[PDB]
Amino acid sequence: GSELSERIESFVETLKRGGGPRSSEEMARETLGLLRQIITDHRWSNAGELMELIRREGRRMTAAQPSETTVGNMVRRVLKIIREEYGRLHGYAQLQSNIIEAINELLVELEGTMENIAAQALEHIHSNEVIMTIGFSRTVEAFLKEAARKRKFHVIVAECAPFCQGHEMAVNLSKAGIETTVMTDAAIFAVMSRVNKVIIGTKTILANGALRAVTGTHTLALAAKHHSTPLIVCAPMFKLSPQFPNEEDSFHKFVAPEEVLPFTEGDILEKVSVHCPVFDYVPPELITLFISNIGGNAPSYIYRLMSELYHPDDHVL
Amino acid sequence: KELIEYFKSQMKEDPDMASAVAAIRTLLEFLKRDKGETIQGLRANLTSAIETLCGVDSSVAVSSGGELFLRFISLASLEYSDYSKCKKIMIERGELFLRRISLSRNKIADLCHTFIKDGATILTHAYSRVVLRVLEAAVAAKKRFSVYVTESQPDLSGKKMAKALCHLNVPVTVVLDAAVGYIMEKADLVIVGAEGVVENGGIINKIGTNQMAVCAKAQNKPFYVVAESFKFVRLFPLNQQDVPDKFKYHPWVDYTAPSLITLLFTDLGVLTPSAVSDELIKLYL
Amino acid sequence: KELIEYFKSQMKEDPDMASAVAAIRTLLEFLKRDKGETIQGLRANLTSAIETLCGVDSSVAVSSGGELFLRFISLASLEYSDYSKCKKIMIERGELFLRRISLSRNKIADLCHTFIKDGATILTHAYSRVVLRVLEAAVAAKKRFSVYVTESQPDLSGKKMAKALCHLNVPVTVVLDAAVGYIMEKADLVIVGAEGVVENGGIINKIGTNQMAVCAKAQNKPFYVVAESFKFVRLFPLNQQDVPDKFKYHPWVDYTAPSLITLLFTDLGVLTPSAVSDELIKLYL
Repeated sequence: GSELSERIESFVETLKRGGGPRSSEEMARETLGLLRQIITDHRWSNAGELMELIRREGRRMTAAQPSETTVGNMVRRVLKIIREEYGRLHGYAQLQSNIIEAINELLVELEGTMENIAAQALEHIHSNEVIMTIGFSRTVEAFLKEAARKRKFHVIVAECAPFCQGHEMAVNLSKAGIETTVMTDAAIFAVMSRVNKVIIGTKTILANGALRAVTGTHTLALAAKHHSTPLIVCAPMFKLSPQFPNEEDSFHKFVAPEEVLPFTEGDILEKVSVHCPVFDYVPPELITLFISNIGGNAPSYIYRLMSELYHPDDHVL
Repeated sequence: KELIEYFKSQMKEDPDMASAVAAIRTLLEFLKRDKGETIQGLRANLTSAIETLCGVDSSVAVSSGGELFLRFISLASLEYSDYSKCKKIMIERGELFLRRISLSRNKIADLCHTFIKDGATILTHAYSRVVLRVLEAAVAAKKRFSVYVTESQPDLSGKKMAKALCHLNVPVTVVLDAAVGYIMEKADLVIVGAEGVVENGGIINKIGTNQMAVCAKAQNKPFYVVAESFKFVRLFPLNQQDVPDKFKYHPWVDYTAPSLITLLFTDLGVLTPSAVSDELIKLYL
Repeated sequence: KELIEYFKSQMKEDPDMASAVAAIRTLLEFLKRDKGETIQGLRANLTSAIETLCGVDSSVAVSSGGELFLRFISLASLEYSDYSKCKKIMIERGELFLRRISLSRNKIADLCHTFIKDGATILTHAYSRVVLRVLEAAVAAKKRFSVYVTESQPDLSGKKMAKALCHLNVPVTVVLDAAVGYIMEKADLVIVGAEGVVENGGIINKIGTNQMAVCAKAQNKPFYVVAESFKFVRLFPLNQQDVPDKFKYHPWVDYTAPSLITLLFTDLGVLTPSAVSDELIKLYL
C-alpha cells in the first residue's frame, strides 16, 4: 500500500538520479526483494493480472533508466518463473508459496555466483601469464585475487578515460601481490603484441552474444581479434538481457562531459561538441568465451540461455 | 499426375505465395486423398510425392518443406499407436501447422523491421516476399532509407523487385550485378533473403549472394538473412560444389558460410546462426 | 577537330590495338603538326589536346598516357635549352618511345607466361589484348589449363573473349558475372588485366574486378595483374567513390587496393605492387 508505494518511488528515484547502490549484486538482491515484497501484499485471481502488474512496474523501472537493464531482466526472469509455474500448475492457490521459494532459491543462486566463478577460475590461469583488464568490476578483481593464490602471473590494468576506475582495481590487486602494471587506454594496441589473454567483465550481455560494457573495450576486443588472443568475459547471469542492439538507438548512457573537457577551458566550450559515452558495444565475433556461475559458454550458445532464463513474449515488457 | 497439377494450381493462383507452402499444402492434400491405413505405406507414398515435387520444382525450399513434413508425419506416427485416430490427428496438426506458417511473414515483418535505422542504406538481393514484407513494414513505421537492389542477371527479378518497390514510393536504385563490392562502402547494412538454410548456419541462395557476403566480411558490414522455418534443410555443403546438383540447374545457386552471416530472422526470433543447428537436432532430422 | 578524327582513324584501323597507344600517337602527330616555337605555348596546346582526347575517350588509359607524354615533353623541355633542336630531339625521343612501347606486349608474353602451371585453372576478366597475348604465349609453350571467363554484363566482351579464345582451341567456359565467388575454390590462380594502375599499387579497372580481388583475399588465391607502363596514373583513390567521375560514365569502373593484389607484370619486370610508386616518384609526376 503506502510502504510499497514509497519504496517503489524511492527505488525509481535512486535509479534515476545516480548509481544507487554501487555493485550489481546488491541491487539485484534488492530488486528481488522488491519483487517479493510487491507479490506478498497483493490480490489476484488469475496469473495474467499479476503478469500485467509486473509488466507495468517493469515498464516504469526501465523508464526510470533505460541503460540499466538488470532490473528489467530480473523482472523478466520473475515473469518467466511465474509463467513456468502457471504452466506446471495448469496441466491454483499454492502458486504464491511456489513463487516465494523460487525467488528464495534464486537469491541463493545469486549469492553464490562470484564464488562459483572463482571456483572455475583455476582452469583459465597458468603460471607466468600476462592478463589485460579494462575498467573495474568486483568479479574480475576477485577472479584474479584468488587465482594468484596458487599461480604467479601478471595483470595489466588499463584505466578508463571518462572515469579512471582502473586505479582502485590496481591498488586492490597490488595488495594481493599480482605484479599489476598500470597504463592508460592509449597504448592498448601498443601492448597487444605481448598480451596473452584478456580477462574482462561487462555491464550487459545482449541476446545475440554481443555485449555492452565500459567504454574502450570494443577497441580492446578489436585489438584482441587482430592478435587472435582469447577474450574471457567473466559475467554473471543477471547481466544477461534480451535487448537487441539496433533497438530505438538508446544504447549508450551519455554522462556529463566535464570529465572529458573541464568547465575551466574557456570561450572554446561554446563552439565545441563534447560527448562522453560511458558504455560501448562489442559484437559477438570478437568474444571467445563467457564465464558464468554454471561454467563456460560460447558466444554462439547465449541464445540457449535466452531460451532457459527468459521468454520471447516478455521481450517488450 | 494430379499432385503436380494441384501444386501448379496452388502456386499460380497467388503470385505473392511461396513455393514451399504450396508444396506443404500439396503434401497435406495428398495425405488427405491417400486414405491408406499403413504406416510405411503412407511413408512410401509421401516420399514418392516429395520426389515428384522435387522433380518438377528445382528449389531447395520445397525439398526442405517436404523433409520437415516427412519428419512431422513420422512424429505423428510415433506418437499415436493406432492409425485411425492418428490420421485425423495428423490432419488437424497439419492444418494448425499451416495456420502457424501462414502468419510467419507477419512475425518477420514486426520482428525484423526494428533493426533498420533512419537514413540507412539497405542492400537487397533478388525478388523475395520476405524482404519486401520487412521493407513495407519498415516504411509502415515511418522510416526513410535508400535501397540498392541487385539486378539478378539469370532471372530479371531484382528489376521486378525495384518495380514492385517503386510503386511503394521508396528510393530504390537498380545496381549492377557486378557492383556489390562497389556499393558496399556506402551500404551500412545488408539484408538478403534466403531460400534454404543449412544446419551450421550458412544459407543456400541465388548465385550472387555469397560473394556479397564475402564483401560483407572484408568490409565488416552486418550481413542479415531473413528466412522462415520451412527453409531449414539437414545438409552440410563443405564447399560451393558440395551442394546437390538437383538444386543447381551457369549455376543458379551457391552456399554462404555461417561465419560471414551476422544474424538470422525466423518466427522463433532474432537468432544467432548457431541456433538453426539447435532447432534441427531438437527436431531430429 | 582533326585530333579526334586522327585518334578514331588510329584506333579503328586495328581492332587489336589499345586506346592509350593511339592517344600517344595522336599526341605525337599533334606535336609534329603544331610547329609552335614556344615552351608554354606547346604545353597549353598539349593540355588542350589531352582534354579533347579525354572528353571523347572516357578511359583512364588515355589520360595516364597523356600525363606521361606531358611529363616526357616537360623533361625534353627541361633537358635542352634551345627549342629548335629540342623539337627534333623530342620527335626522335617520342618515336623511340613508341618503338619501345610497341614491343612491350611481347615482353609481357615472354615474361609472365612462366607462372601458369600445367593443369591449372585460370580466372579471367573482360576482353583485353594483354591477357589474350599472355594466354596464347602460355599455349605456345605447350601448356594445358582450363579458363573461366567473366561474361562482362555492361559490354559483352567476355563472351567476345571466349569467342576469340575458342578459335585458339583452348577449354574456355563463360562463367556468370555473379559467380566469381562460386568458382574461386577451383581456380588456383587468377589473372586480371587492368586499364589503369594508381600510385600505391591498386588498379583501376572494370566494375567486376575488385570484388573478385576480395574473393582473392578471403580464399587466399594469388591475384595477378598484367598492365603496361602507359597505364600508370598519379592518382590516389581512398575509397571506391574517390575515383574521378569522368572515368565512371551503373558504374563502369572500380578500384582495387594493393593489399589484395599479389604481383604486377610490366615490361620493366615481374614486380611488387610497391614498385609502381618507385617508378612514379622516380618519374616525378
